[PDB]
Amino acid sequence: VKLAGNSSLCPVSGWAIYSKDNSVRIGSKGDVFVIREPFISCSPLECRTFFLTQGALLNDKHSNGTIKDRSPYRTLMSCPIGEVPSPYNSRFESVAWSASACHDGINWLTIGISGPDNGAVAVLKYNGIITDTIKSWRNNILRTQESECACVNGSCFTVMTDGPSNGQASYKIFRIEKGKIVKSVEMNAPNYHYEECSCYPDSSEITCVCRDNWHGSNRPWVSFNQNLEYQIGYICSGIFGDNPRPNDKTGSCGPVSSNGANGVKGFSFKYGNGVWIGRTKSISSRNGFEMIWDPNGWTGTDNNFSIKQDIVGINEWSGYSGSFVQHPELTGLDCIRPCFWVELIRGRPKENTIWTSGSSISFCGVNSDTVGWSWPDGAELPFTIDK
Amino acid sequence: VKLAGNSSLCPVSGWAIYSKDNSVRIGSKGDVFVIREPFISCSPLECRTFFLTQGALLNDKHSNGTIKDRSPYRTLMSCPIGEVPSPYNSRFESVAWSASACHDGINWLTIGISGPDNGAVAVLKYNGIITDTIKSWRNNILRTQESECACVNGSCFTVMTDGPSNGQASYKIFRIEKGKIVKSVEMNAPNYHYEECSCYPDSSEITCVCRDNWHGSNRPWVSFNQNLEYQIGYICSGIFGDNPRPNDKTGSCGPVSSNGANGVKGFSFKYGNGVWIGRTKSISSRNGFEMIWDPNGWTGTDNNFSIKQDIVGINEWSGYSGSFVQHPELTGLDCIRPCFWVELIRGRPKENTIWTSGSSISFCGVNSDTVGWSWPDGAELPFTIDK
Amino acid sequence: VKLAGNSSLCPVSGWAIYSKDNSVRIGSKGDVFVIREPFISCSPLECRTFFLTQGALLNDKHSNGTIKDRSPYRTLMSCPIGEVPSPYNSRFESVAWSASACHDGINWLTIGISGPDNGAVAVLKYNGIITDTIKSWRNNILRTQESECACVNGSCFTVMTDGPSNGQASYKIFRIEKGKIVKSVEMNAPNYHYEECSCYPDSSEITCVCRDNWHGSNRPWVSFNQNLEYQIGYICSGIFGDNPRPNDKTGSCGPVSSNGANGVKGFSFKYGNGVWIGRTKSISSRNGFEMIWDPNGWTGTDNNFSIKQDIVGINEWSGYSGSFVQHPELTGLDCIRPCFWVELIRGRPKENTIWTSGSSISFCGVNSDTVGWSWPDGAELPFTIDK
Amino acid sequence: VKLAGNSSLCPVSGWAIYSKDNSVRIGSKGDVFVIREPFISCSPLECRTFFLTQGALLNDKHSNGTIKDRSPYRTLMSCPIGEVPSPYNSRFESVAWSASACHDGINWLTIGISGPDNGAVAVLKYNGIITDTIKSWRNNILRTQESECACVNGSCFTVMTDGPSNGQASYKIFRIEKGKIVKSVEMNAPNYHYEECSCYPDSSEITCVCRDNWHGSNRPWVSFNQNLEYQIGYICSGIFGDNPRPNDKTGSCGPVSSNGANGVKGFSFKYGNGVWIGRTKSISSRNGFEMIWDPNGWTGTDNNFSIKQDIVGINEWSGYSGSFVQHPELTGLDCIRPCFWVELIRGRPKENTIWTSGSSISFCGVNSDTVGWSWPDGAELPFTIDK
Ligand SMILES: *[C@@H]1O[C@H](CO)[C@@H](O[C@@H]2O[C@H](CO)[C@@H](O)[C@H](O)[C@H]2NC(C)=O)[C@H](O)[C@H]1NC(C)=O
Ligand SMILES: CCC(CC)O[C@@H]1C=C(C(=O)O)C[C@H](N)[C@H]1NC(C)=O
Ligand SMILES: CCC(CC)O[C@@H]1C=C(C(=O)O)C[C@H](N)[C@H]1NC(C)=O
Ligand SMILES: CCC(CC)O[C@@H]1C=C(C(=O)O)C[C@H](N)[C@H]1NC(C)=O
Ligand SMILES: CCC(CC)O[C@@H]1C=C(C(=O)O)C[C@H](N)[C@H]1NC(C)=O
Ligand SMILES: *[C@@H]1O[C@H](CO)[C@@H](O)[C@H](O)[C@H]1NC(C)=O
Ligand SMILES: *[C@@H]1O[C@H](CO)[C@@H](O)[C@H](O)[C@H]1NC(C)=O
Ligand SMILES: *[C@@H]1O[C@H](CO)[C@@H](O)[C@H](O)[C@H]1NC(C)=O
Ligand SMILES: *[C@@H]1O[C@H](CO)[C@@H](O)[C@H](O)[C@H]1NC(C)=O
Ligand SMILES: *[C@@H]1O[C@H](CO)[C@@H](O)[C@H](O)[C@H]1NC(C)=O
Ligand SMILES: *[C@@H]1O[C@H](CO)[C@@H](O)[C@H](O)[C@H]1NC(C)=O
Ligand SMILES: *[C@@H]1O[C@H](CO)[C@@H](O)[C@H](O)[C@H]1NC(C)=O
Ligand SMILES: *[C@@H]1O[C@H](CO)[C@@H](O)[C@H](O)[C@H]1NC(C)=O
Ligand SMILES: *[C@@H]1O[C@H](CO)[C@@H](O)[C@H](O)[C@H]1NC(C)=O
Ligand SMILES: *[C@@H]1O[C@H](CO)[C@@H](O)[C@H](O)[C@H]1NC(C)=O
Ligand SMILES: *[C@@H]1O[C@H](CO)[C@@H](O)[C@H](O)[C@H]1NC(C)=O
Ligand SMILES: [Ca+2]
Ligand SMILES: [Ca+2]
Ligand SMILES: [Ca+2]
Ligand SMILES: [Ca+2]
Ligand SMILES: [Ca+2]
Ligand SMILES: [Ca+2]
Ligand SMILES: [Ca+2]
Ligand SMILES: [Ca+2]
Repeated sequence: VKLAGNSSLCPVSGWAIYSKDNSVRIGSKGDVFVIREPFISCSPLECRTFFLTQGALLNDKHSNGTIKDRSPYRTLMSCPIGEVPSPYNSRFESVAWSASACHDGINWLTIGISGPDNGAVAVLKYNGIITDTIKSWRNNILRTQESECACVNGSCFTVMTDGPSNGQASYKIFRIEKGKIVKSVEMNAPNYHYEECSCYPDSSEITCVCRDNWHGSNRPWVSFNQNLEYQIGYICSGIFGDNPRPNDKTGSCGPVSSNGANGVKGFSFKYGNGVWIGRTKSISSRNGFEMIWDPNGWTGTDNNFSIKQDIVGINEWSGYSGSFVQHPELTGLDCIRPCFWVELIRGRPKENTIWTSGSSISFCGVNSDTVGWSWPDGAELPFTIDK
Repeated sequence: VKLAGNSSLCPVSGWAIYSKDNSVRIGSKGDVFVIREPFISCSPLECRTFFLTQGALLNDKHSNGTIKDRSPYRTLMSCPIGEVPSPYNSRFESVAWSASACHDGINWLTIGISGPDNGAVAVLKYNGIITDTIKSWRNNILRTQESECACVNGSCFTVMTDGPSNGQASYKIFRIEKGKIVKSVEMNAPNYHYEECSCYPDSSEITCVCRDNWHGSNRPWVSFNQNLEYQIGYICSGIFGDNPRPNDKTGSCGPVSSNGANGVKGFSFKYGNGVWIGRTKSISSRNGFEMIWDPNGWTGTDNNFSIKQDIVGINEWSGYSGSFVQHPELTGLDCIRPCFWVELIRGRPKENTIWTSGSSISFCGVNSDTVGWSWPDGAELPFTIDK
Repeated sequence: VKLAGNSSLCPVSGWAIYSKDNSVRIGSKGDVFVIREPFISCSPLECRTFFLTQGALLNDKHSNGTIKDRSPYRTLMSCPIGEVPSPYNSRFESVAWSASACHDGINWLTIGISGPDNGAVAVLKYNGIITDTIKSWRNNILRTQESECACVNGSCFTVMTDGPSNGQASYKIFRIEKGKIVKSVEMNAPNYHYEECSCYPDSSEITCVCRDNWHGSNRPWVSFNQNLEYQIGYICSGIFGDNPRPNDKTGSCGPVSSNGANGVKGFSFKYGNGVWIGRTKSISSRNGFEMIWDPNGWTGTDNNFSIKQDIVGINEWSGYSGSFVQHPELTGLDCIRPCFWVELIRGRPKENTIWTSGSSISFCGVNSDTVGWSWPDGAELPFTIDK
Repeated sequence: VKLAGNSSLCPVSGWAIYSKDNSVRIGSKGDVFVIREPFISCSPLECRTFFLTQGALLNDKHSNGTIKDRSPYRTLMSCPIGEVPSPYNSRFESVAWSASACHDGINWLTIGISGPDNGAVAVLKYNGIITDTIKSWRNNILRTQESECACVNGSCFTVMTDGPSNGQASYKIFRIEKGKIVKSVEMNAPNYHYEECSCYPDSSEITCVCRDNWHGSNRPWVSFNQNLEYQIGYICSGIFGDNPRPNDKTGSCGPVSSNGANGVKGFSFKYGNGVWIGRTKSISSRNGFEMIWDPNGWTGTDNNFSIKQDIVGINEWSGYSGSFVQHPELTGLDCIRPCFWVELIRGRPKENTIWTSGSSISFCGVNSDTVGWSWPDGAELPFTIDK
């Protein structure tokens, strides 16, 4: 049965550890893909980790040069949550160096972008069969979420970008039904920049929190209904969510320029005027992770907050993070439950290896007791192949 | 359908070998997790082996230092009984350095504790979805069975301990329904010590046989009904069950102080005034294993027994042991069948390696002919990684 | 339910990338079969890659000498599309050094040829059970498609060749029902040569495009109805499809003798007088791959064409290619969708290794936007075993 | 639904190759169990290979000394037919150094013998649950078929031996229902010797062809009905079936003394007065394999035969062989189809290695065209671990 997606997001006071794969530790000997850009998505029956492989295994010579983002060898694959991504346990999804995926309650939708930078093509699959494609409309790296799309009542929604990563680009919202693009809208967003959106359903509407790689240290957001009527803004909290970013201070409802260039994929959950912000602990590099509840941070610009929970230590590597939800159809609850994942990036450019790869952790929102700690990647670098 | 749990334990005259995984032997070459604290639990359709990984594989450098009990890398995972615990065949359950699991007849309950020693949190999952959490109440290594919880009529039961491992601690019993704690009781047990309980259902009541790490070389027990009304005692038999222990003498109905400090997880099955006792063969180390039937050993203090069956030879490594049961809903019998498993610990601290890991064997009680033998681990240490 | 096979081929404007397995890159470390002659075939539920193993893994000494085509160690196996062919994820099909397979909508049919060159036997299995055999009738390497057979209304069809690969041979067409040969016909085709046919259903009739290894650098074809009444010809286009071949010039409706000796397995899709041709980029070796639409190339001899889409760059290795289809029963479309795969051959005879193996890519035809690129094998040769 | 087992054995004129696993070649790199005593058995849905592992993988140090027959590390496991026996694709069955298994149409029965030579215990499991045990009655290596048991009308039948392998021993036939022994009879067979029976159903009765290890170079047989009323004899053919054996000459309907000591597990299929005999090609060692049709060989003593089909070349290693059948419930045929497997033994005692392991091939009987060839193991010895 189709996910209804019409209930509200469950309010939560804390985050309980849900999974840890130890991928890089295990890949030191085991046959584990070199990956990056992992994300989690759930069906009414199961949660899966999706990821972009480099078409190579850890500790093998073909992991050489895997700091490179886009190549014909990259593929979107998936495995059950918490298991290491191996050629022996992973399902093939598509050929992709940028991707998204989500389940509408009936079948998996996957979106995999491959091809040259000047003419990339997103291939849409529904239940593993090609159902549609869309080609680059600005000829400058067509790219998408690197996290799950959001589903409401049999329609799935995603955001794609085409154009400069360091200046004004073009941003489109899509509605997809059974793998067919049935509507798209280009956002009219002058002076905004959207990359790598983390999108979730909440009361039949979609909220996306994204990355301004151009000139924003706070995160831009876009919200829309099923007809793709939309609103845009930036998270106002002085608790800045991007990385890099400046010191916390008075915020802005527009892009905060200071340290605004570059960024990292991230997420936040809106609750009225309040916001749960996940972010790195460092203002300069992808180190640490923490969750912060700011009760008026969606719309208010002060840097006060009410709850902070430690997730990864400042002296440990982190990386991308993203939202995922668990629908009532899966959980039996009366609301849509918020969860998130964190990518723990190891290797280049911060460490002296020939490769770059990630492992992952994830957490789900609860209203019972939780504890801050650090659950880092834990691998000992360099590896044999690096010697 | 819910497991009734209302029939009695099958009377058994001996133990038939059920499984052996040869994990450490296989892990010399194959990709096998470093694990400890394995245990078995059954649904109405299958038996699974659960275990706490160290987030590392045997014969890899990340196995270095795995004598260490608690870290953020440890995860509870499971695989089909008798198969090696591998990243290619194991299902992820929970992030955990202490755990329990059982099946109510409908879905799996797992309990996984992680976090800092001074503020750990147990995460409960029902069918893999987080359903409850509970925080440490003594701030000193919140910890649980390391074997299966027990289920009666749709409720599951477990025991957790928090506080000193070398003096009076705090012991709680829980009733859990669909992964939610619906009642807990703190045991009023001054001068008793309970760790790592092996609990089983019998005529709608739960009996747990546990480990006194403080000052008892005989095993403490707690029995309770579905309302958590409980009774406590120590096994009276002069056939002492813990390790270390003194040589068999006249026993006691309270804790036997002689060699009472420290211990090993173990189990026993009560039959009226009699008891089936599983224990190491050595009185000083985790070597050997044997099953002993003492017809008056639950309540009586002499050291006379009438059946002894060899399981692991005295010159071979053993370790933890625990009960599991097979319910009528699985077996088609008219009673609950008692079974047990033994963990065979290899590596530190007794052997010259950088790592510690275990393999397992298991047996089921029958009333047909059986035989004693020795079914040891059989790996040849040290391994390549140790040289 | 049986595949009807009565609708027409979907007209297509381009080819969207569907799968890429990265087998050779991954097999540098992981346990991946040495294979050649892969192909894809679909059921109403799933698509699988079939392949002929060499009974050996990459980077192991038993890969030595695997340039050799026929041995008793070769087996037909299959795995899900896009996954690497590993002993841990592959289903065994048959013992075979030449093969075909297809699904009639109810069960898989496989055809596996093994035995001596002077008396080989094809073993037919339906749902994994042996249902028929046919022995060599010319005693000179009985051999078959190395791609999927074609099914219409509960009957499946294939072509086999027996006799010289450098001169006139004998060619038979078979109708197979539930794994039993129910009719066969020997083609009367003087001066034709048919090897390794790629056959697809289209409006209840079968069209095969094959390899002339004797004296044609264009491809021979045969089409037939369910009663095995047949027509024969060569693709007339001056855009020659075989490898090796001459530079494009005026074509022939018979075999083009210029550079006509030898060849490579290939395919083409007929649309009226037009043809989609897949071919290598190099005229002299198995390098590069491209798809070309020639609006009058089935029957016209000019070398003019409308569309070209790049698949593999001319400086990268390619190899065999073949057609596969996805029926309406799988896709929900009102027509039969054409797709194709390409084998990317690495090792001998072109590279300094002891072994020969391939990886694969595949594409499906669509009417939405697509893009040419190069999706090559990507392995770095030689491997450890070659030193 | 229960297998009826009431139709006759299909008459067959030749043997078509069914499977080949290449286990030893693949295990040179991949994670493949050291095994011996493989056998095949089918359910109404699938065919599986069963085997006795040595609790160790190929090319690892724990494969040392695996010439040894009985140890506590040996386990019965199974995998789909034609797949390599790996810890990643194998199902655990039982702890066993002698075994049998068969499917009654409803569930798998496995029988696994372990324990000391003077008191071994067979453990019976039905659907993986222990259902019965039987202990040694002569205290001298209780042992069984090492091939599939035979099922008729919901009852399964096997033969076990206890006592000397070089003189008169004790042989029992068992009827088993839902894993419970419901009847047994001790065979009154002075001067007969029965080891390692290959038994098959045929028209509601069971026929077993076994190994005389005491003083016969032809094979003993026993036939019985569902009530365990039985008859005994030896295959009369002068085409001697055992290994070692003398050169063919006039046979005996009793044990042929010449070269009678020792032997190898094998099989034969009775058709009236005639017999299909599978045997090694060498009269002195386990080399080569061939199928021979002797139209009066069940009952007549001449060495005349009418068909011979080569299976393994005389210069190649062979080993155990055994029957298995495919019932009408699986095949859709109106008779019971005879098939057989051959174990190809590599390593000790004939080759310079520290280990012994086998691969397997299998064939099914057909009435269509077939061919002889050699399908040998193909591994290159010694392995890395041997050097
Ligand atoms: C296991 O861990 C120990 C550290 O706890 C490693 O020993 C160290 O090796 C480094 C060289 O990288 C030396 O500089 C240190 O002095 C060593 N420490 C100690 C306490 O000896 C050891 O190499 C590890 N073994 C592995 C990874 O195989
Ligand atoms: C091309 C712009 C884009 C978003 C800013 O770059 C991303 C930077 C990422 C990063 O900052 O780590 C890595 C991503 N793999 C990459 N995406 C693509 C499609 O290459
Ligand atoms: C902390 C007390 C506890 C019980 C005595 O210690 C156990 C001793 C065990 C042991 O005796 O081998 C190892 C266990 N993994 C450990 N449990 C935890 C949670 O670390
Ligand atoms: C025997 C003739 C045949 C077709 C021309 O050769 C093929 C050449 C092939 C090739 O050109 O690469 C390799 C094939 N495996 C081989 N087929 C067999 C059965 O050996
Ligand atoms: C103990 C007698 C028996 C049959 C003659 O020996 C067999 C000889 C076999 C052989 O000849 O290769 C190997 C078997 N694994 C062994 N069976 C057992 C249970 O050890
Ligand atoms: C959500 O949708 C379902 C299906 O229509 C409906 O029954 C339910 O009332 C809705 N819940 C809301 C609106 O919160
Ligand atoms: C990685 O690539 C660099 C540059 O091509 C090369 O010099 C180096 O040898 C490579 N390292 C490995 C381990 O392949
Ligand atoms: C959801 O979709 C269904 C089916 O298309 C449609 O009929 C209905 O209007 C929608 N329901 C809600 C709650 O919007
Ligand atoms: C156990 O409970 C079941 C379900 O109520 C019942 O059918 C059965 O008779 C009970 N057995 C007892 C009370 O011993
Ligand atoms: C078992 O559970 C059912 C449902 O809650 C209840 O009605 C019944 O009384 C229970 N039996 C007991 C408590 O023994
Ligand atoms: C294909 O066959 C089906 C089933 O007979 C039929 O319903 C359909 O009309 C056919 N399609 C054609 C002839 O195009
Ligand atoms: C491959 O085979 C050749 C010829 O027999 C042999 O000389 C060579 O050593 C082999 N190479 C390997 C790595 O086995
Ligand atoms: C398809 O097959 C069925 C069963 O033989 C037959 O009745 C029907 O006429 C066939 N349709 C055709 C030939 O298109
Ligand atoms: C075999 O037994 C079945 C009943 O179990 C009967 O219907 C059939 O006629 C018998 N004959 C065969 C198929 O051998
Ligand atoms: C196997 O054991 C033999 C005899 O003890 C010994 O000579 C040899 O070194 C061992 N080999 C390995 C690799 O364990
Ligand atoms: C199988 O056994 C019993 C009678 O002995 C009964 O279920 C059935 O009639 C039998 N079927 C036969 C004789 O094939
Ligand atoms: Ca930014
Ligand atoms: Ca605030
Ligand atoms: Ca103690
Ligand atoms: Ca006593
Ligand atoms: Ca040619
Ligand atoms: Ca043209
Ligand atoms: Ca003999
Ligand atoms: Ca004769």
